[PDB]
Amino acid sequence: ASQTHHEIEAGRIVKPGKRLNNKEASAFKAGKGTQQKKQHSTIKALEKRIERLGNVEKPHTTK
RNA sequence: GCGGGGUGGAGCAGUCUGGUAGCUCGUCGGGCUCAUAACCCGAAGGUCGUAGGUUCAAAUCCUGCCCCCGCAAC
RNA sequence: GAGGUAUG
RNA sequence: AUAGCGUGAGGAAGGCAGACCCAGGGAACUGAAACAUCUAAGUACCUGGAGGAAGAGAAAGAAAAAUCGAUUUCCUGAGUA
RNA sequence: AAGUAGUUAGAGCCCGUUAAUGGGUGAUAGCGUGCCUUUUGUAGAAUGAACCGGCGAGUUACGAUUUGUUGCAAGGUUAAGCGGAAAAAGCGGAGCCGUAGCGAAAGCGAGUCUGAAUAGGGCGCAUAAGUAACAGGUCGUAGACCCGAAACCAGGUGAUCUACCCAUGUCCAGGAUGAAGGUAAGGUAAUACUUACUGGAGGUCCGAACCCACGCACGUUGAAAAGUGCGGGGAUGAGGUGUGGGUAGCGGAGAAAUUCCAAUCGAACUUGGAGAUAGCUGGUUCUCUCCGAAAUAGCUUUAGGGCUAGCCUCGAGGUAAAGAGUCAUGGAGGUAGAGCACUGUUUGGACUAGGGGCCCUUCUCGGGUUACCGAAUUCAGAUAAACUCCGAAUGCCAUGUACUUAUACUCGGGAGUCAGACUGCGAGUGAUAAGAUCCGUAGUCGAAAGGGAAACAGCCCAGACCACCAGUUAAGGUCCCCAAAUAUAUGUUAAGUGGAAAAGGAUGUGGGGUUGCUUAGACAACCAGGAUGUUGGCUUAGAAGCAGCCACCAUUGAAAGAGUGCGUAAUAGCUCACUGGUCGAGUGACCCCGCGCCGAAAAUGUACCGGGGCUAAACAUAUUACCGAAACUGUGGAUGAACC
RNA sequence: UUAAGGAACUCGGCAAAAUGACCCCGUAACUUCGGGAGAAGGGGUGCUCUAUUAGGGUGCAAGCCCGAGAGAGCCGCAGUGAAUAGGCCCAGGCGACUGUUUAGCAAAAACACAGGUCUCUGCAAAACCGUAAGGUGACGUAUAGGGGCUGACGCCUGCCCGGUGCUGGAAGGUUAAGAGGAGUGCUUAGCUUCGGCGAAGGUACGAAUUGAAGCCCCAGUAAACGGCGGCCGUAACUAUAACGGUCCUAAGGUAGCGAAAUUCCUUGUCGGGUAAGUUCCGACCCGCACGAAAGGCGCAACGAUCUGGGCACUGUCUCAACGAGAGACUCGGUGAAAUUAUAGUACCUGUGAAGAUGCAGGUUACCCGCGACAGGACGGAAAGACCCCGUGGAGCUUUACUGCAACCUGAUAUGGAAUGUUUGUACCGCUUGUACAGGAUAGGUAGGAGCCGAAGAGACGUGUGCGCUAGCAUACGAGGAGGCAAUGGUGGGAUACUACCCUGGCUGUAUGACCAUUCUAACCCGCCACGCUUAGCGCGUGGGGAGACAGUGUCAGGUGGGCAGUUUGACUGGGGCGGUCGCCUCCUAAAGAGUAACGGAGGCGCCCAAAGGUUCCCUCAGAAUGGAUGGAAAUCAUUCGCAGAGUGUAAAGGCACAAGGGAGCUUGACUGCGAGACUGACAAGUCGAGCAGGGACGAAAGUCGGGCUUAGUGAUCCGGUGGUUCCGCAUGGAAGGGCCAUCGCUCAACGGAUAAAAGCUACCCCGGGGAUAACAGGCUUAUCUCCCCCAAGAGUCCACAUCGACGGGGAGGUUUGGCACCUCGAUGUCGGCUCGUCGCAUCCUGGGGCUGUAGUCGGUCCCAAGGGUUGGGCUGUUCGCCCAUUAAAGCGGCACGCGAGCUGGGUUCAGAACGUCGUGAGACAGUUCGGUCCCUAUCCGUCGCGGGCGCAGGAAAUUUGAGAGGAGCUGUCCUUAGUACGAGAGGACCGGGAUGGACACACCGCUGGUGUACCAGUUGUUCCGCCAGGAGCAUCGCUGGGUAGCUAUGUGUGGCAG
Ligand SMILES: [K+]
Ligand SMILES: [K+]
Ligand SMILES: [K+]
Ligand SMILES: [K+]
Ligand SMILES: [K+]
Ligand SMILES: [K+]
Ligand SMILES: [K+]
Ligand SMILES: [Mg+2]
Ligand SMILES: [Mg+2]
Ligand SMILES: [Mg+2]
Ligand SMILES: [Mg+2]
Ligand SMILES: [Mg+2]
Ligand SMILES: [Mg+2]
Ligand SMILES: [Mg+2]
Ligand SMILES: [Mg+2]
Ligand SMILES: [Mg+2]
Ligand SMILES: [Mg+2]
Ligand SMILES: [Mg+2]
Ligand SMILES: [Mg+2]
Ligand SMILES: [Mg+2]
Ligand SMILES: [Mg+2]
Ligand SMILES: [Mg+2]
Ligand SMILES: [Mg+2]
Ligand SMILES: [Mg+2]
Ligand SMILES: [Mg+2]
Ligand SMILES: [Mg+2]
Ligand SMILES: [Mg+2]
Ligand SMILES: [Mg+2]
Ligand SMILES: [Mg+2]
Ligand SMILES: [Mg+2]
Ligand SMILES: [Mg+2]
Ligand SMILES: [Mg+2]
Ligand SMILES: [Mg+2]
Ligand SMILES: [Mg+2]
Ligand SMILES: [Mg+2]
Ligand SMILES: [Mg+2]
Ligand SMILES: [Mg+2]
Ligand SMILES: [Mg+2]
Ligand SMILES: [Mg+2]
Ligand SMILES: [Mg+2]
Ligand SMILES: [Mg+2]
Ligand SMILES: [Mg+2]
Ligand SMILES: [Mg+2]
Ligand SMILES: [Mg+2]
Ligand SMILES: [Mg+2]
Ligand SMILES: [Mg+2]
Ligand SMILES: [Mg+2]
Ligand SMILES: [Mg+2]
Ligand SMILES: [Mg+2]
Ligand SMILES: [Mg+2]
Ligand SMILES: [Mg+2]
Ligand SMILES: [Mg+2]
Ligand SMILES: [Mg+2]
Ligand SMILES: [Mg+2]
Ligand SMILES: [Mg+2]
Ligand SMILES: [Mg+2]
Ligand SMILES: [Mg+2]
Ligand SMILES: [Mg+2]
Ligand SMILES: [Mg+2]
Ligand SMILES: [Mg+2]
Ligand SMILES: [Mg+2]
Ligand SMILES: [Mg+2]
Ligand SMILES: [Mg+2]
Ligand SMILES: [Mg+2]
Ligand SMILES: [Mg+2]
Ligand SMILES: [Mg+2]
Ligand SMILES: [Mg+2]
Ligand SMILES: [Mg+2]
Ligand SMILES: [Mg+2]
Ligand SMILES: [Mg+2]
Ligand SMILES: [Mg+2]
Ligand SMILES: [Mg+2]
Ligand SMILES: [Mg+2]
Ligand SMILES: [Mg+2]
Ligand SMILES: [Mg+2]
Ligand SMILES: [Mg+2]
Ligand SMILES: [Mg+2]
Ligand SMILES: [Mg+2]
Ligand SMILES: [Mg+2]
Ligand SMILES: [Mg+2]
Ligand SMILES: [Mg+2]
Repeated sequence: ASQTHHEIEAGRIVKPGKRLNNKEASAFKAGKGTQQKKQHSTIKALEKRIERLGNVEKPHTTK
């Protein structure tokens, strides 16, 4: 869920607000790209933590 | 576009592990009652969204489509 | 005789 | 009685040559084209002891059908095992 | 009068030399965007340098390998050490290399290992030159080419700044407010309680000194490495300050900000390990001569690094001369194209299993069936990177004795390269865009000067050893800038097209090809008629030549359509078609070719031929001269390889 | 200092102005009853006389100081006359407060605070520093001390203990070192024949059993970490749901508050305030995503806090003017710096590493300077801090990896004496022995035919014990000899009795473990008395206390970000996400081979004991009919049929004289190898006739070293297994190794870094790069804007007045984008201010054509760039909405013009906080508060001023005018004429004239401003010796005026007519 949350954030990082101007928005494209990168890094860190949880197996319900 | 799901009327399982249709509420009928409810007695109602596949056989395994709830996009 | 100890 | 205290006879204390050696303690940078075993390295550095040298040293040894005869240093063995 | 500052031509002026086709200056004319670095590419609006001078970067030891030289040669050589002048011999043969290899080894031995093998094959021998020393090249270990990190570790120095604290001192003008408490009067049964007075509390108020630092301005190569001025907060308290002291970096102090620990703090300063390491950038100093790349493959914790190969150079080899080019001949191959013989996509037609409906019915069983669809089947015709019955050119493999020509291969030493750029051709991605990107192919640049494209890496022509006040030529050009034709002949163009841009529009202009009418009279104008039954016949407020629907004939006449449009309630009127008179020669319709026009507009200043300016100095066709390069030649010099 | 206005400025009332002192009157909501409060709002202040004053202080008195009201007057614009000395009010958020904080960008809503709460701690406290001693704590003692959280006060603080931590438990499971030492190998004295067997001892390795804490487990615990849900339906209907059902939960958010320091949509809606309000106040509640000690809600006082409004005040502004002084300027003296390749350093257009002082072509331009401005020199400074890269670094975090301290725990040594429980082991005794069938309570082996017994048998009676609840044994009373077996049957087995056993159970002994209690002599005492000794250290002596515990050492397990060292991929039309990474097949791939891309399509990580080998045999798909279930299509007959089938599996190639299908026999799915080729960097992969060995099939020829072919896989290193005429560190062995065969890799990031590895950085750093991004430029032009072709149609009709579908073509280079070509040894960003300039695709004015143009007004289109093209509210804002005007309120280019010209609100520097995501460090084109914009102008250029020379003599004046700049705008009213036109409503063209706005120029006579060497008034104090008159300083002291000069807001004129 947090991973979806950071995906939403990352997609928003690079779409400028209505309040902005073209020329003004164009100046922070790169820093917003790096914010986006940081979000993606958070995502990959979450995936690593999920791996570190393990492949816990559902218990066996004998038929 | 990404997730959940689609199984009698409602909500939920059952799927992963192919042969098994289930729990609660409800519905219909007959009793009790002056009558309704509650209670007691029985019964019905699902081909598991859909079209095709695999299999001896599919709710169940594979594929495409169509719908609903969320989240995004817009 | 007094005092007390489900619905219409 | 010992502790302690006092007296006397000796002795030490400290320094250096930013060198050489003996011990105690002991890194990391680096290299491995990361890195942790490993390396760098028992190096640098601290400290203690010294002496003109120190250390080692007179086989509980090295070796092999043949024996050699205390230690040390050099050449080789060898960049071999 | 601009001009990488000179150069080449060159007057005039002035001097007189290492005397030699001399010196200094230079009006003027032509040409001309520094050096270095890194780059596909730099005048570069990329980097570096103020200038001048000095210093400042491949070295030494030891080892490996190879080349050359010398000595001995199946042998060669000594190391330490004795000796001795910090010598030279002599001694020293221990050891090292080579002479025999093969095998994991035992072991066998010109053979050996594998293997059952006597087979074959691997490695060797056959097929015999090494060794010691010197020098050159390179490699390795060492800082190893020079400079350069941020950081790490170890030993110490620092709390005279600053944080916190310890003890001891000291400072806070003046004013204001008026807590608790207390006393007295009133009040009460007694308390409450009220009023006054007293009192002097407070992280209290106001406000200087003191401390701080909120705002603004100025300063900002400052008066000052944090201040100045004007205002501002606290100012008896969690106060300010002095003196002396403590806490020390794997740490301490923190009313806590990553704050402070001597102008240094996400871990001080100094010294040492230490020339850390740096696949990174920068730099790396004299000359000429010969040859001369690459920006690719593959692998890579790899992508701006490296390694091997491909490409360069040097040397030596070997010959059944193997290279390159063309000719001939023989072959693989399935592209372009073409085709439909399969597979897909598809158009039209024939025809239909089947589905939907109207239904007749009816246990909706089966029919009437519907063009409402319709699997398929079949006929003709289209289409294809991942379709092919077919199938080239080229390119490739080879053969040859053909005919030219100059390499190719092998071994060894030494590298550098692994960012590539445009252009043309073929394909992708892309948008059939990009100076985009990615392959293939060839070329140029890179690493290439020169002539032409105005200027211009990458286009066109073409390859600079040197000199020459010689010649012929290429591309491109010949009126002037600007060298050479105001060239020759025939035509086109009228826009400055040339010297920009589309669909599309257009009686532009020229040339062809057709076709109709026509001196028994065309076209064009002018004039006259243009009728009638019926107003065709319905509708409507209208339709009555000319809203719509259908019907679309007849009469006379030279002609007239049951009328081509404007218009009306429809009339009406304007008019058309058609007819005749007048006139007197070409006239109207199409298709193609060429050259032009409109479409067509942008931002400092004409500004889309380099400019002037050209109507030929443009375009097409053909031709003849000339200019024009560092090309080629001529003349003379220097030089490399091969052969003489 | 300023006319008039007065916040229109602006991010914002920044700054400035205004207030200001003493006395008096008077003073609100609210309030924690202290305050608010100097609230606010207003008045008076001078001098003289009454006045040695009423009255006070002092004093023996004389005298000397303080000076209360009042009247009566005097003068000024003004009487704290100067200087010094609060601006106030309303509303709101936050934090209660005073205080502290990032020395040198942040003063705050952050820290602290008192207060609350949890928690721990019995004193040699806990916690901390340190190796330890020793100390703080504390010279204290649970009303004390440490840590965590919250943050005055008021009302309150809800549910959840499933997880995670913390506490406690104590039965079991798992769990070490150590203890134990069953056994196994090797060795060999002998035994054996070779092979081999093998005692003792030594040696290598070692199983059982034992073995703590922790963990698993159970309770509890939330002011501990933390968490606080969905779906369907339901009211007489319109909506919604008080109500019901059901899943999941550990439990599903209580109060209170709420577009919030939190609300995206969102400038939400409504209301208020304003002409106009993205801000503000109050309410609403779809709370994207409040919420109860990460505290909730509220709140007086406080605040250099943030926010909104108002009164006053003002040069903030409309829109600037004057004055003073300091620089600047000239003279004299003295005398740097950053920088610098050399320089004789123009403009346009273009080209060019795509933005030229220096190139080209044109145009301008005499030489040398001075003062001023800053467009450019991609100017200077600072080897970009953004971005990317580097197998670079530091700091931080954690359930990344590996470790370390520290603690907990156990064994063992220091370190011994008893007693006792509970198990264990061995021995003596005594009881124990039931499947079934069978007389019935059969343990086994053997003997066994007789055996026991009056010195006490069977049987009877009683109790006790067992137990299969049948009965067995055991003792006790009487009694006194009799019983049972053999035999038979039952059965695996026989009964009597005898012995040796086994299985348990009990007593007794003897050994040997664990645990507990006690003792005391080791050790310890941060207890006392004494002594050394003037000593709160130490040591000794005597008591007292703990005591085999503690502590220390060695070993071992656990916990362990408290501390440490490190890791945390590459390609990539920037990086990142997504995807991919190795092998096979096609297309691309351009007819040999090869050939790239984040180019288009698919597959693989197997299977088959027949799906192989051979020998023999035959041949498919599909259609046409004929036919019973049976049909579109099962199976059958005939015909057609080069393959339209199948080929284990993707595709390509190939195959019907099989490589496709059956059957038989079999295992060549063999061992050794292999001339030679393919491919190829290497590693490797591929094909291979044939030789030998020994076989299978077939009569034989001959074929067969897997499958029609092409994928089906992974190095070494290290281990394991089997085998071997190999080695075996003195010899014999052995261990250990080699050699051959084989095994163990989603080492799939597949030529594999290590056995073993994730993250934050907004506190950051270094080396590099325009090889690589963000701004700007350049190329392109899908898009964007603009223009047009066609013309169905709309428009009573009528395509083309005005629009114009389906489709089509272009221009431009303002948008979104693509490319990555200059610049990373610095090319500064949005918005605004100053200044503008250019284009035209013209907004207004001007001219005109068409009109579905009556007139007025208008629509559309052509020519035109001369001039003009507003001021405010909200927001940082461009944009946009609104108010009000205008003739009109143009679109765009210039590094979306302009930061060596200014601002610096926003943003993305460090602080802090909200909500949210994260265990966390931390982060968010989510928000909020707060926050350092350096430079002395060399050259060109620009604006002005001079010097030099020339202009064929040297001078003085006046001048033509090439050429060049400037200006160029426009409304309203009257009239024409209420004429034309119109049914009316309405209402012109053209023309004539008057008066204005904005703008420019000039000037100061007027209105005003300024006027620091003019005049006056006046305060305090010093001086001129005193009075008087004057002077100095106090912003020129303040104040009232004001000359010249300068000047606008004032006046004159202008753009007329052409
Ligand atoms: K000695
Ligand atoms: K051989
Ligand atoms: K210092
Ligand atoms: K709300
Ligand atoms: K400038
Ligand atoms: K840059
Ligand atoms: K500028
Ligand atoms: Mg089923
Ligand atoms: Mg009732
Ligand atoms: Mg390393
Ligand atoms: Mg320049
Ligand atoms: Mg420089
Ligand atoms: Mg120099
Ligand atoms: Mg010190
Ligand atoms: Mg105070
Ligand atoms: Mg105060
Ligand atoms: Mg001050
Ligand atoms: Mg104060
Ligand atoms: Mg002081
Ligand atoms: Mg001090
Ligand atoms: Mg911080
Ligand atoms: Mg070192
Ligand atoms: Mg260095
Ligand atoms: Mg050459
Ligand atoms: Mg083709
Ligand atoms: Mg093809
Ligand atoms: Mg390119
Ligand atoms: Mg090419
Ligand atoms: Mg190069
Ligand atoms: Mg050239
Ligand atoms: Mg040229
Ligand atoms: Mg060049
Ligand atoms: Mg040449
Ligand atoms: Mg010639
Ligand atoms: Mg000429
Ligand atoms: Mg030549
Ligand atoms: Mg004023
Ligand atoms: Mg005034
Ligand atoms: Mg305003
Ligand atoms: Mg404004
Ligand atoms: Mg202010
Ligand atoms: Mg505060
Ligand atoms: Mg500060
Ligand atoms: Mg500050
Ligand atoms: Mg507290
Ligand atoms: Mg202690
Ligand atoms: Mg707090
Ligand atoms: Mg526990
Ligand atoms: Mg604001
Ligand atoms: Mg709570
Ligand atoms: Mg304060
Ligand atoms: Mg000056
Ligand atoms: Mg740099
Ligand atoms: Mg760490
Ligand atoms: Mg390291
Ligand atoms: Mg990368
Ligand atoms: Mg090919
Ligand atoms: Mg041995
Ligand atoms: Mg790889
Ligand atoms: Mg922050
Ligand atoms: Mg850097
Ligand atoms: Mg670039
Ligand atoms: Mg760009
Ligand atoms: Mg640029
Ligand atoms: Mg520079
Ligand atoms: Mg610069
Ligand atoms: Mg126009
Ligand atoms: Mg605002
Ligand atoms: Mg505004
Ligand atoms: Mg700009
Ligand atoms: Mg700006
Ligand atoms: Mg500049
Ligand atoms: Mg700001
Ligand atoms: Mg932010
Ligand atoms: Mg801000
Ligand atoms: Mg200046
Ligand atoms: Mg100057
Ligand atoms: Mg005047
Ligand atoms: Mg005076
Ligand atoms: Mg006087
Ligand atoms: Mg004075």
